[PDB]
Amino acid sequence: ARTVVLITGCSSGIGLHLAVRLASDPSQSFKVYATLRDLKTQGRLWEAARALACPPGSLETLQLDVRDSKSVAAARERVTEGRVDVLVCNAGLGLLGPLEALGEDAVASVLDVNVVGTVRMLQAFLPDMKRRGSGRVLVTGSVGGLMGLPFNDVYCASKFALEGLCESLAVLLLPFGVHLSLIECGPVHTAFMEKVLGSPEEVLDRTDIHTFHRFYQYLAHSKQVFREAAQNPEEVAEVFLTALRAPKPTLRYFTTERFLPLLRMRLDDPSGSNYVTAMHREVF
Amino acid sequence: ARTVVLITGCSSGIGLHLAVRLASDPSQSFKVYATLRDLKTQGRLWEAARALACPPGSLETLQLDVRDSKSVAAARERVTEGRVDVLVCNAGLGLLGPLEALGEDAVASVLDVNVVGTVRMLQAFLPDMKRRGSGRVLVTGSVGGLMGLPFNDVYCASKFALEGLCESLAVLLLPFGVHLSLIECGPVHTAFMEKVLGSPEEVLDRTDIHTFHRFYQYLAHSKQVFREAAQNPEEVAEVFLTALRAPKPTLRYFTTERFLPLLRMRLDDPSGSNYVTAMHREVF
Ligand SMILES: C[C@]12CCC(=O)C[C@@H]1CC[C@@H]1[C@@H]2CC[C@]2(C)[C@@H](O)CC[C@@H]12
Ligand SMILES: C[C@]12CCC(=O)C[C@@H]1CC[C@@H]1[C@@H]2CC[C@]2(C)[C@@H](O)CC[C@@H]12
Repeated sequence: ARTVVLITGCSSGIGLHLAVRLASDPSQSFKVYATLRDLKTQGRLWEAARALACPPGSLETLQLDVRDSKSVAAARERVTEGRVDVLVCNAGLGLLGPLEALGEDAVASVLDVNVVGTVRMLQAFLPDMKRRGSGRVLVTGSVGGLMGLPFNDVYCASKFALEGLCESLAVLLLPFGVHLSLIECGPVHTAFMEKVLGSPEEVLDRTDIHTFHRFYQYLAHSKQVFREAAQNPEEVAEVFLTALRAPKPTLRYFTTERFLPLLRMRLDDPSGSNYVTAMHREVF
Repeated sequence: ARTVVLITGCSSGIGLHLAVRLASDPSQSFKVYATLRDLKTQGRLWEAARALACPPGSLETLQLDVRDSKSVAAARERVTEGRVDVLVCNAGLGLLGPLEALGEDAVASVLDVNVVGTVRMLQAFLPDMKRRGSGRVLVTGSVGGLMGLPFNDVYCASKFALEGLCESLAVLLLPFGVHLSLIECGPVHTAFMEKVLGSPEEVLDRTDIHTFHRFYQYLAHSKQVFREAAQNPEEVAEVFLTALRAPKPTLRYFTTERFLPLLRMRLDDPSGSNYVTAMHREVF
């Protein structure tokens, strides 16, 4: 019938655009379940959905807290068609700042949402896809999950986690008929993201003036990279679709090639000394 | 004076051997703080310490729960010399079994201990090392942190996390004078490990007979790899020492080269299709 897709973290960014991009497809081959943690944020999903003229019933909204298995279970039961053909694990949190400046709860929230939240989604949805011998799971990756970035230690950790988690499953799912693929995104044009970067005094009292100085320096550098490398979510969202459609999807898809040169030098030197070096100069 | 080293997870394996290997050094240049989560497990650390004839006062035991920052802070204050020259982040948990068969708390414990526990150690100890402009941090890695392994999804995730976390910091610590290095271990001869693998009925009721069958199949395969590739902890522990002594340590040290061929094919194909394939055949 119609491909049933459930996407997490749809209140903005990639999740939002992908949801409406799927539900608004001229072919109307997709039934989308856009879940968000807080429903008071569905506004933009809906205004965006009116903008693309998604036919009614092509887009349903669900409250889903990936930090809660009960919510994960309850939303899974809201899928009237009693089946999900494409599960998109997109919900994710960021974290920028000196390691010593990051609150313990903040660190725990990012791993809990980004990694364990994805585990819960996989636990609740993988079984049936395995039983039915079919299904596709897509997980939003990040260049940060492929290489470490200064002041993104915990973010990268959780993104790296996702790589390990999916690669591990991938080895097991190969003969099962269910496909898992990571979508490695570089910066994705977001006006708020470039706004999130800029923490003076609060970070200053939680770290030394030399680390602090390097933070600013790194903020300045991300700023540039964004303003000259950021991709439109319409563009990134189109990669999910490419993967979702590939008859034999690969474990991972890259939304850009800009960061591929850096990634190569990463395994052109397993000792990590070359990358840490290129990347340090690269940012400072 | 004497190099002060604090090691976590010393109740067994690498932590234990490294602790006594450092404290028993003929040169006696090291003062060791072997922390363990439960003191009722210090027996083997001590019997091992008598075996190597560690001079009295070369080895102090501390209760440290890396799942608790208060415990992390309290043990940090137990370091009488008011300084740590070498911090070894070794505490870690394993997890084997179908993703759907893993308890939520179990998944959360492994990330909490392996990743966030390491964050807390880094948060509490990095500052001073940064201030003093010197210090070495070593983190026990794993081949599982460099490539995904079936039925080790959550273990690999946390190990992958550690890679991201350390690589991120590494970029920032380069000019600071504090060195961070990961010690990537392959299997390390442990009679209990080969015993931990073997969960019939309990795992059977939490997953399908086909996944279950593949689990057994994978258990069988690890069994072999261990019985013919496992390294003595004395051997692995000697790598920590190599790193601890290198004037310019690299971000990572490999205890063996057995798994290096597999790791290369991992970035000789960023799409992951080659590795997932080699590794699947490799295990099944
Ligand atoms: C690592 C990069 C790219 C290269 C670099 O030297 C620093 C810079 C810092 C911000 C990163 C950016 C690439 C895309 C990331 C990882 C986004 O996903 C969120 C933060 C962005
Ligand atoms: C991945 C390997 C090695 C290669 C393989 O095909 C499967 C096998 C499964 C058990 C792993 C082992 C290497 C070392 C590990 C990752 C230990 O650290 C703990 C479990 C071990």
